[PDB]
Parts: sequence; C-alpha cells; structure tokens
Amino acid sequence: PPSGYGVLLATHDDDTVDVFTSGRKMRLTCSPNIDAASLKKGQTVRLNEALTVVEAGTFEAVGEISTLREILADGHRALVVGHADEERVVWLADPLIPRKLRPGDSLLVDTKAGYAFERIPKAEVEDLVLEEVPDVSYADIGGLSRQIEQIRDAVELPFLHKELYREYSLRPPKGVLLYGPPGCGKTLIAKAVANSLAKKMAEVRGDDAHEAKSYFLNIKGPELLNKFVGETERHIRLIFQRAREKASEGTPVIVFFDEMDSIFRTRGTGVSSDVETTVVPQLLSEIDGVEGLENVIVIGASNREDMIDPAILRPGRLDVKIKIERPDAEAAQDIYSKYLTEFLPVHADDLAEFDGDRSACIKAMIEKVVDRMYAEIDDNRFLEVTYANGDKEVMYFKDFNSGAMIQNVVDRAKKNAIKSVLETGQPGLRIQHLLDSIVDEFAENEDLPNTTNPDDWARISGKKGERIVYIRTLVT
Amino acid sequence: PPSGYGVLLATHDDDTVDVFTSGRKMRLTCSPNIDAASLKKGQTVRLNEALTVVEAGTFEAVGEISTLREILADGHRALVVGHADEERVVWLADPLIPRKLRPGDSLLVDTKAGYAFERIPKAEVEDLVLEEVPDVSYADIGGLSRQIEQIRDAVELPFLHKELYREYSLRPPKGVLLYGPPGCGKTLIAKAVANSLAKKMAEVRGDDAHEAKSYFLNIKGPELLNKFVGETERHIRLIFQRAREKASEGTPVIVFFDEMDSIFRTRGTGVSSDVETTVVPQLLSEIDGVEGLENVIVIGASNREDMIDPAILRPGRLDVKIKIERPDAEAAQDIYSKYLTEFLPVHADDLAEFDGDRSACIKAMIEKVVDRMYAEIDDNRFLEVTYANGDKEVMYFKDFNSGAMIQNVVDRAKKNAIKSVLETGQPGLRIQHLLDSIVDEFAENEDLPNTTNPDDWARISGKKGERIVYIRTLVT
Amino acid sequence: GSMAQEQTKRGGGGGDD
Ligand SMILES: Nc1ncnc2c1ncn2[C@@H]1O[C@H](COP(=O)(O)OP(=O)(O)OP(=O)(O)O)[C@@H](O)[C@H]1O
Ligand SMILES: Nc1ncnc2c1ncn2[C@@H]1O[C@H](COP(=O)(O)OP(=O)(O)OP(=O)(O)O)[C@@H](O)[C@H]1O
Ligand SMILES: [Mg+2]
Ligand SMILES: [Mg+2]
Repeated sequence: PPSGYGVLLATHDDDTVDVFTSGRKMRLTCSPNIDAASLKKGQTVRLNEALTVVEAGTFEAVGEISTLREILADGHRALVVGHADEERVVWLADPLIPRKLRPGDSLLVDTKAGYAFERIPKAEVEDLVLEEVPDVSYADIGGLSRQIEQIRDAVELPFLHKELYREYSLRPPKGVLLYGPPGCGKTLIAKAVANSLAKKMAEVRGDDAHEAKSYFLNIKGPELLNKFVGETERHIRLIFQRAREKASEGTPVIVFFDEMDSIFRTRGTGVSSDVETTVVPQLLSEIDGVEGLENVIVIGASNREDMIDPAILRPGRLDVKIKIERPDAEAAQDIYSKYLTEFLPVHADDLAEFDGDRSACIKAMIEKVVDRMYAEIDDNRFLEVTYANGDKEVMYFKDFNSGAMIQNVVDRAKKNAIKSVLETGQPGLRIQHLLDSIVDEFAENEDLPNTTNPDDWARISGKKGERIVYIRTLVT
Repeated sequence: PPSGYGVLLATHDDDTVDVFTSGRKMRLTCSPNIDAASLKKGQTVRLNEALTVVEAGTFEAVGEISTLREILADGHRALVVGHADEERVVWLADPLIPRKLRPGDSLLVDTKAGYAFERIPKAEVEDLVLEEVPDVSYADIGGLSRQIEQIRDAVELPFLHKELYREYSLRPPKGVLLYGPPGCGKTLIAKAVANSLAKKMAEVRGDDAHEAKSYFLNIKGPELLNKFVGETERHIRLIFQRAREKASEGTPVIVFFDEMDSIFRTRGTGVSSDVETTVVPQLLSEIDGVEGLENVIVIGASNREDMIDPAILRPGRLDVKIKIERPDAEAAQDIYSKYLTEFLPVHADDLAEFDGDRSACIKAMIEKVVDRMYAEIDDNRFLEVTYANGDKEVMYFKDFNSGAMIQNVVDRAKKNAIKSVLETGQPGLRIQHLLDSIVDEFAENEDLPNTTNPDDWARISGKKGERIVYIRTLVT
Repeated sequence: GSMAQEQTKRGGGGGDD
C-alpha cells in the first residue's frame, strides 16, 4: 500500500526510464504492466519501496510559475526567468511541445525538476467583470432600428456569411464607435451585443458558460491606469495578445472600452497628468502596425465625440461611427411599449371603457402619455437659449428626453400605483398617475443647468452661427 | 536496478576519481567496465549501491544560467556572476576547454557542483521584436512615387552598388524619419520595406524559416518602457549592441520605431512622471556615439512631429526626412485603382454599358467617384474657419481625404453590394453603391473636428496669415 | 502651479532564503 511518486525525465531503449524523486535523479525499470512506449516527458509516475515504476499519471498541476524568456533552438528546452530574476534552462513537456509557447508567457514550472507545463495573466480580470451575462437582447431596445442594423452588420453579418465576404475580398470592420447624448442607450447596445455573442458561443461551440463569456472583454474605462511607469502599457499589450490568441477567423473577440474620453485624449489636453501621451501610441500600434489584428473588433462608447484623439477616430481603426440621437415621438412610443408591458396590472376603471381589452387600453394610454409629454405648451417651456446674433430660442422638456427618463417616469408611476393600492386597496395603474409623474419629473429636473454647458449646446450654437451667452429657466 | 547519478570532478592515477553526489564530494573507484582515460571533466557518471562508477554519459543539459565574467590565468577556472550578483569560481567542462569562450557570454552552471557545462547564447533581442512578415509590397502603394523613391534609394542603393559608394566615400544614411497626417501610408511604407528586406535576405542566404526577418527589428512606442529605474536604458543599450553585432557591410539592419511621439519626447515639459530625461539621452548616445555606428538605419513613424525632441531630429542623426501628405485627385485615382481591382465582381448593367470591357468600366467608376469626392459643391462643405481677421474660409472633404478613408469607402461599398446580393440576388457592384458609400462616409466623419490646432491647422494659419480662432461644422 | 499626479519606479531588492 505505501507507494511513492516521481517525475519522468527521459526514456531509453533498455526499458529504463529516468525519474526524479526525493530530490535526486535515478534510472529505474518499468513494471511489465505499463508500456514505456506511451510515456511522455514530464509525466508523473508512481513508485514503491522496491523503486519500480508502476503507473503513469497526469502532469503536475500546481507549483511556482515562471515567465518564459526564450525558446531554444533544439525545441526540447527553453530559458525561463524566475520571480527574483533567476534564469534557468528547463525542458518542455509533451503538452507544450496547442498554441505555441510564445515568449512572454509565465510558464508553470518546477525548478528542482526543471520542466514546464502551463501559463496565464491578469487581463482575465476583465472577463471577471462580465461574470453575469446581461439578459437584455435586441428585442428589448426600442426607437433604434438603423443603429441596430448597423451594429449587426458590423459584427454578426461578417461571420454569418464568410463565403460572400471572401468572394468580395472584404474583411470585417476593425472597430466600431458609438456616440451620443447621455442616457440615449449606448450601454444597452453594448450589453446586447455581448449577450448575443454569448448565446452564439453557447449554441455553436459548447454549452459551457465560461468559454462563451471569454470572447467578450469589458475594460470599464480607467481600469488600465496603474501606479508604476510602463505597467499600463504592458497591461494593454497583454489584453491585445489575449484577444489575438482567441481569434480563429470565425470567432470574434469584442473588447469594449467604456467612456473613451477617460483614457484617450488629444495628447495635449492633459493638464495634471499626461499618462495618455504614452497610453495612446501603444494602443495605436496594437490596433494597426506592422502586425495587425486579423479578427479582433474594438467597440468604444463615449459621451464626448470630439475629445477623443484624432488618430483613434480614423477610418481603419474606428470604421463606423454610429450616432445615437435623442428619441423622437415614434422612439418614445417604442420605448413606452417596451416598458409598459401588457401583463402589468391595470385598474378596472381603465378597462371599463375598453371592455377589458388590455392591449388596446395600454396602447391608448401610451399614445396619450407621449402626446402629453410631446406638447409645445407654455407649461413645458424649459429654457431660453440666447446668441450673440439675438435669435432667442425656446426649448421644451421634450428636447432633453431619453430612454432613461422614460424608465424613470414608468418607475415613478409604478411607485404611485403601489402607494395607492397600499393606502386604499384598489390595484391597477391609472392614466392620471403617468401625467402626475411626468409633471413631477419635469419639476424635479428643473434647476439642473449650470452657467455654461458644452454637453449638447455646442451643436446648436454652431447651427445658429453664434455662441450662447445667457440661458434662464422659464418657470412661473 | 535503481542506480543513482553523479558528476565527475577529477581523474587520478590510482583509478579512483572524485564524484559529486548527494550534495557532497566523495572519492570513489571506477568499475573495470568503464575506462578512466575515456572520462572527461564535468561528465555525468553513474553510481550504484556500492558507490562505484559503472557508466559514463554526457554533460549536464539543465541548470542555472550565469554570465561568464573572466577566465583565470590557468584556464581551468572561470569567475562568473550570478543572478543576484554573487561571484563564484567554477571549473570549465571538457567541451568548453569552432565555438569561442568569450567574456560576457552565458553559461549553464550548477551551484552545488560549481561547473559550467555549456555556453547558451541568450539572444534576448530575438524576442519581443520579431514578427511574421507582412505581404504588402511596393506595388500595393499608390499616390506616392517620390517618397517611395527616396526611401528605396536610402535603403537599397548603398547596398546595391557598394563599390561605387566606396569610390565616392559616401556613407549610407543612418536616420530616416517619416511624418504626415494620420492614415496616409507611413506604416504601409514601413511594412513594404520590411517585406522587401525579408525577401532580399531570404534570397541572399538560407534559413528562410527564421532569422531571415531577424534583420528587421520592429519596436512599438512604449514597448521599451519598464517599471524599474535602469532596465529601460539597459534594454536600449542591448538592442543597439545587437544591432551593431548583427550588422554587416552587405546586410542592413533596420530598427523601426513605431509611434515616435511617445519616446523621443522633448526633454522636460512633462507634468506627469514620464521621465524622458534618462531614456532619451541614452538613445541619442547610442545613435550618435563617441564612435560612429556602422551599417544601421533607424526608421521612425509619427503623426506629431512637434513633440519630438530637437536633438534626435538633428541632421546626421536623423538626416533623411520624408513627408507624406494628403492625396490629391491624381493620388486618389491611383489609390482607387489599387483597391478597385478588375477581379472584383461587377454588375451586369455596368458591363453592358461598356460591352463587357472590365478596365474601361473600372476606370470610368474611379474617375466618376474621384470627381465627386473632390468637387467643390455646397454638400461637400465640411468645415468653416474664422481667423483672427481672415475670412469665412470653407474646407471641403478634399482637404481631409486620405487613403484610409478611401479604403473604408471601398469596404462599405462592398458591404452594400453584399447586402444587395442577399436582398435582391443580383451579384455585382454599382456606381450608385459608391456614391451612397461616399455620402455615408462623409456623414459619419463630419463629427471629427474639435477646437485644436494640429500641424494642418498651423499650415492653414500660416497660409492665411492669421491664427485659427473659430471653427464650426456646416450641419445646416 | 497646477497640481500634478506622479508615477513611481520600483528598485529591485536583494533577498536570500
Ligand atoms: N430604446 C431605448 N433607448 C434609450 N434608452 C433606453 C431604451 N430602452 C431602455 N432604456 C433605458 O435607458 C437607460 C440608459 O441606457 P444606457 O445605459 O445604454 O445609456 P448609457 O450608455 O449609460 O449613457 P451614458 O454612457 O452616456 O451614461 C437604461 O437603463 C435603459 O433601461
Ligand atoms: N497609397 C496609399 N496611401 C495611403 N493609404 C493607403 C494607400 N494604400 C493603402 N492605404 C491604406 O491606408 C491605411 C493606413 O495606412 P498606414 O497604416 O500606413 O497609416 P498609419 O501609419 O496608420 O497612420 P497613423 O499611424 O498616423 O494612424 C492602410 O490600412 C492601407 O490599407
Ligand atoms: Mg453608458
Ligand atoms: Mg501607424
């Protein structure tokens, strides 16, 4: 019953095998049960007090990890550097002699034995950001059809028809940018494309969730910035190496950068710090250089289109610049339909007029509420934009509208309904509740604007030809 | 029979030899089977239960790596320094005492035995700078017939006719710089140069698999920055030392620096801790040097030549300078001809217009699209510029055209053609597809401008004579 | 006198056992 263990090193024609055991190298004879032909270098074997190899086993799974330095000419050995800058030449085991063991890979190794087995880095923490795949799909996004069509053509279409693209000698777009006013739905598309990619990977390759999620990376913005000089660039290089490794000309890898302005700037706008002055060239070289990413798509989302560096906002890097505009009446109706589901409880007062037809009643309520909020009445007057020319312009609450505001209004209406059912005991959302929620929201978001706001007024000022000099809230 | 191993130390006349085993040196006799004369210093021998040398093999193949510092006077001892700067004296092995033992080389050593078994060439420069050879050739570059001539001469002519160069005592230039607006062909020229050099080296010598491309050292901008204080300077010195060693009279060594903006920044004027005052002087001293570096050419690519240090741009160090500009009408036609190959499928109507003449139809399409792009019409008015006094100057898209956006236009036209094929079923590409692609590309790119003054803005201000003070988009 | 951040550079340490 008491049996030892050891590490196989090499094989000979004398039916003998070299085994490292107890800190010493010995040569031993294999039992007749085991055949030496199937043995491979680095395999773990079982020993005994009689010192005979009895059975082979899987390779070692734990130990110190050492960054690979270089691959020797023979191919059976490689130079690897330890944690404290110690360099050793170690044999390469069977599994490493799949993806080539390219230099710069921290290989799992045993210093005493002198053999390698595996590797990995910290960029996987990005994959840990998307531990839960969002369940929102394209069916849950309303008011945007051309934008969804473009984003599907940029990502899903090239991989849906490989032969047609090959015949026309067309490659999938290298990058996609999404820009627009806050709350217009950029992150919704950003997470819907990730959900679709996860579904595709689950249905095509395998049902395992981790591998499916491994094809989407979430940067989160300034997560790359680090304390030490030259470490953020190394992190970016590792991220792009990880991206290029997973690509196979039929499996896209989507690296999503959120709030592009956080880490990318014009290299001169940095006042307190100029880390972007070094970060930007590294990413530019990674995206397009002597060696270019064959099958990697970079999706960036930002709220300040102009503040990004011109080099990034160039064809060949960010091919399609999708613009998401503030919802109009039709988009508002679509969003309300997406939120005011048919299954929500509705008061019998509302169903009395429409014989209990829930769908027709909800559609009529949605049309009434969107008409109420999209009304050019003196009660909806918000601001007076002036210019040097003098063409004073009256803006309404409808101009500063987005899907987030619609969701907030629906939530407030639901809260009012729940308060009413708690106090009185009659359930059901009412039409008057939505109107009250609208006016309360427009009252709550009244004293927001500051002295000067370059958020969305720059475009209007350029349209009118003159710059804004005064704005006032026109209430009471 | 389990038998342990050991390492031979010395040979004595009594047929008894010293063997290092189990971490200690013991004087052991040799079996009559083995010959004492056949044994060599540092050769691994076999032991047994009686600790008798029975079989002698080869020298050790794994262990630590220590750089050779100095061979002692007797020649049987060598002093080396370890990873943590420990000085140790070792005995050279029989093969060490063709290949030449030189100071500074790395040796495979074992601390316990204190022997050096082989010399392992580190060749660390072969790592982190080699890449797969791109397939771009000189024939794939259009609109640049003067700059390509300059760079081709500066790279080939000193090596095409060496005797004539030596007759005039003309040294080959050692500094080539490429600068211009983004997406104009700098990296394209670099890739073409790398491909041509790799093909030439594969023609001249063998080892086509590897080392053939070793003569092109591609370095990304921030790739050389390191966390430690002196590691980056040592990396610079090592790269330049290898470039000096690898260089020959007939074999050029091209060390390409991509994204020249990051490194070589003007000394000082850094708000963050991006200390260039240490790295930049190292590069200057390596390139210029107390002794002239021979058979080396450094190529740098950047779109921001203003932030580069004046010293590195001094003539003689980076004398050869090349400017790549925005393509004109003729250059745009050349680029379109480069991309719109005759092999691209064409619609039946277009072929029927010219009776199936492929070249005539292609050139007609190219001429029409080029004329539409560069026409001065109201719809192509991109930007409006107001100077200090100046006038209302109008910049059209022809003032911002580039090869990258031409490629993007062709790509999206092909995508539209594929969409039409999928929806209608008629293969081919229409001129209307090109026009729709052009208008869509301009609509997507008309959000680029920002309140900044790059080199193009400086050129425009110099032409007008007044500084740029206002820029606005012509949305309506 | 705009306030500015910093990025430090580590120095290697010699440790045995
Ligand atoms: N069709 C729609 N258009 C816009 N917003 C919608 C739509 N449907 C739902 N929303 C709601 O709008 C909210 C904001 O969307 P999203 O998170 O995409 O904007 P965002 O990308 O965060 O904007 P920013 O990044 O500028 O803050 C979401 O919580 C979502 O519930
Ligand atoms: N004759 C040409 N002139 C300009 N661009 C071309 C030409 N032919 C092809 N291109 C396309 O232009 C694209 C960009 O070229 P290149 O990579 O050399 O510029 P770049 O170095 O990326 O510029 P930057 O580094 O400032 O962004 C290439 O992908 C290439 O396909
Ligand atoms: Mg967002
Ligand atoms: Mg470039």
